[PDB]
Amino acid sequence: LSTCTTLDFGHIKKKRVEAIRGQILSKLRLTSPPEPTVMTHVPYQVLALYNSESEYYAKEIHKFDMIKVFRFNLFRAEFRVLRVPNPQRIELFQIQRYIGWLSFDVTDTVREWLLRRESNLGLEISINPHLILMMIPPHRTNYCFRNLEENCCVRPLYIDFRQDLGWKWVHEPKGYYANFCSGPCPYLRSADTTHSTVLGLYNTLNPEASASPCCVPQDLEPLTILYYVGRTPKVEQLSNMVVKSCKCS
Amino acid sequence: TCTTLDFGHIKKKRVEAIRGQILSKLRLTSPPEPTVMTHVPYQVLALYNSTRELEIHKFDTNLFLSFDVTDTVREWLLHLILMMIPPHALDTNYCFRNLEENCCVRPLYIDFRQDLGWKWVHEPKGYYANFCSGPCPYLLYNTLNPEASASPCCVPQDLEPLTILYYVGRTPKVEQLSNMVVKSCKCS
Amino acid sequence: CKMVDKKVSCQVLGLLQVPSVLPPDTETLDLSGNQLRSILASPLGFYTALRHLDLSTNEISFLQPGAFQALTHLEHLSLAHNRLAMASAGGLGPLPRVTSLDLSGNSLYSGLLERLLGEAPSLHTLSLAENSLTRLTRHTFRDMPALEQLDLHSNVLMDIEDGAFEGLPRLTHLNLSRNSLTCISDFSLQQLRVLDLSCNSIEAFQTASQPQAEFQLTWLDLRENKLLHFPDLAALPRLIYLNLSNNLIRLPRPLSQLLNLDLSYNEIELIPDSFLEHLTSLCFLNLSRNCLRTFEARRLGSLPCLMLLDLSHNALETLELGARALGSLRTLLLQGNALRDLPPYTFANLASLQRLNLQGNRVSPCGGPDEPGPSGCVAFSGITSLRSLSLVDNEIELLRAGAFLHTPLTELDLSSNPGLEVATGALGGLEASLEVLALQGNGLMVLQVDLPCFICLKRLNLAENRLSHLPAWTQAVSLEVLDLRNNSFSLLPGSAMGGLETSLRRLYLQGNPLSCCGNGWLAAQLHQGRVD
Repeated sequence: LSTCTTLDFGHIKKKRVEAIRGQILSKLRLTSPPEPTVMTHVPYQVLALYNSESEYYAKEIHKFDMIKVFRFNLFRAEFRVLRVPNPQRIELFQIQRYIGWLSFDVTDTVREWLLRRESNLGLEISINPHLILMMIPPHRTNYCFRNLEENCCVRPLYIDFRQDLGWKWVHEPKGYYANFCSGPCPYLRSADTTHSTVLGLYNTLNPEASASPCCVPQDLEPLTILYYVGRTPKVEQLSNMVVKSCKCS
Repeated sequence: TCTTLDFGHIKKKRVEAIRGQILSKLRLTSPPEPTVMTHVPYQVLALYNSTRELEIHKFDTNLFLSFDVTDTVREWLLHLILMMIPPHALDTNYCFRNLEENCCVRPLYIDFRQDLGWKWVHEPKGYYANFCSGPCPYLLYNTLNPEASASPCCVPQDLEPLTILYYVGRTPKVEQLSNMVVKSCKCS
Repeated sequence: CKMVDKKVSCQVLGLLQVPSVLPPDTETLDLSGNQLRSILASPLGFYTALRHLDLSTNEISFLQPGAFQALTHLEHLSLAHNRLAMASAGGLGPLPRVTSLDLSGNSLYSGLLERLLGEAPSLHTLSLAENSLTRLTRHTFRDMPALEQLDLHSNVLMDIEDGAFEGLPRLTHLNLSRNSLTCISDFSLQQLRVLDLSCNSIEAFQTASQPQAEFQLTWLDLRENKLLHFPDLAALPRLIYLNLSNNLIRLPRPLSQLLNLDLSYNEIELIPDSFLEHLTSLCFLNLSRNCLRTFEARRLGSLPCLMLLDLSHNALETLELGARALGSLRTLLLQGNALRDLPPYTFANLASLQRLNLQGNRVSPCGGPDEPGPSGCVAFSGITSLRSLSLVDNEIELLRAGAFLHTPLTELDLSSNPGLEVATGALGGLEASLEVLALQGNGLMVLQVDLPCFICLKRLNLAENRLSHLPAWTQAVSLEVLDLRNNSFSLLPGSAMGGLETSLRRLYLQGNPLSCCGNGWLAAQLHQGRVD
């Protein structure tokens, strides 16, 4: 009664190719490919155109109230994140760095205050205020690294038009890599008491608390192609074409 | 389309996943010990109610390191590079107000004492944690990207956080947990 | 602490250490529920006659390395729901006479077991449920050749390397439900008999090939998983039970002994002809909540042994059952489908049928052997074996005479058919045997059937029909329950309702427009012992 180590993924590759067909046609909004024109040369203008984990864990919240106006021993906590206060053009500075109910929430400019303070330090305004801090207590083949890893990771694949898709009307480029995502995401069953080394598996196998997790892409990239209609070439870019990572969602 | 799968088991699995999600975001091996501190000081409630509040063309109608030059160039039209379209959601409103059976949002309410059995959470008494469900039509298509390992899955798009006030030992703790409430879905 | 005979009971609460003022001849000892926190060898070694020791639900976290080797007569030892996962040092040593060991609920993890548990020549049963295990290696179970049962449910298992069960040549029960397994690639445990793999994520299942001897497995449970094809089970010739309910299976001698097959809640749409040919010994079969549109059993002699068939809540439209087929069938459930027009002699060819449920379809019964009804009606005229029938919500407009002429059935149900009109003599033949009759919700003005002739009738239901007058009983009939709620009864004369008092038990009127005038008989009944 062994478990499962190797799985074939030809079917996923061929279905991915078949879907890329229709996807590219729709991005180019045709119901059928145009028949190829005569071999033509690229003009110079097109050539010049060519040349040209800390989000998962919960946060404590500390409120530090007030003691074109000026706002100013607060090193008790040593936390991270910035303001969200109670209440032209009007904007705010420091004693003069540009920073922006209201909100000015970057995780800095109080890190410096923690690091070094002077006689006066505070915020400016120019043409019940407080602060809110947030920090996690201390106790809390591009994207996979094992050959035929059984997790959710990105797999390699090469797409070339004249062979797979029979597209004579595509001139640039010859092909490209259209990676896919594969691998299962197991469903973890909860309990009130569970060992602290299992509490780290939720962050990666089911971060969203879904009833059925799925292996879906996370990063995607565009592809530029060149094709001729009549005498005029056409340079069109398509979006969401190349994978760079995956995810269990 | 044959899609016979019962709807109570999806609810049961969403609730049981919510349990482990909450326990592991706080990093607690066991749920804390409830106390009868019914008189929570008013100042703490101020913090809780204040937290809860929050072709391509190039240059150097006539056509037919970075700034937001869109306004001026579009006004003029009717080193920079431009893109021009050639001349040729599933949120709470649509799903809750209209009947749909593809991928779509569904409603769910979580009560901490009736669903999970937890007696250590002061505020809130519960919240709305929806879920996504339904099949996807196989090849939307203007926006779809077929990249998953099978037919696209019905996964959430928008998610919002949650604020809780619980109680450790003798001190109060005001937390904020991310990605707790579903608001939209998509087919991959 | 209570004592009876070489046995000591220590109660739910009140202790923080092992007692020592106990007699030294004790043989049983219970300590569950207390507040213990460790087990040291000194107080415990005084009891060298122990045979049974329960220490569950305490808070035990440290075990002295020699504590349990002083006790040489143990047979059972329970340590469930403690805190052993905080225990470098500690652990159990050799346990020669132990035959049972319970370690569930302790929150253990993978790698801790090889140090926690030592030698065990006589162990027969081991329980590791509700822990935090993730992987079973070739090194996990060692030095236990008499083990027979192993309970591993409610863990977090994802991997099982090859050889993890090679050290167990006598195991016959394995329980791996509610784990996190995804794909099974092989199966080689010759001697196993019961296997439980329900409530997992298993996508594919495959067994071995060409064994030295046949596998002995006879019970397999794969319900509630993600399987997409009916598994290939050619090498398991002994199987008697199989349960594949709640999966994603689609259909495209191996199973000559199967007797129970559950196949509900999958996505099946068409059944290949040869599929049903192999199942020679099947006795129960469920195919409910699938998407079928037809069901065929044309070949004579197919499914010789089947006694129950379940096809509810599919989308059927025709039933091509041939005569001299399904000769043993006794129950047939078809509710929730869309059957409308059938050959007239569909249900009369079933030789042993005894219970039919047709609720929610649009079937119109025939009109008796003499002067039958139009084309497309179905004949219930002569099913000699039938005993129960349901025709709720079939939108029957007209119930012809002699519809149930030669069917001696003992229960009928015609509720929720609005605008029903019962022709005279429709229920002819049922007086001698009918026991229950329901007509609720039909809304008929006046009831033509002559009730007092129904000798055996026990329960009757006439709610929500808007009746106002009822025929008269004049003897000691067998009726015992009568329902008339939400009718239009204003006055209930005692002349027509006499003779029922000999046998009536309970009765209902709420919702009727009772009149203050008269109704002395109803007042007398309300005074009497009859309910309501």
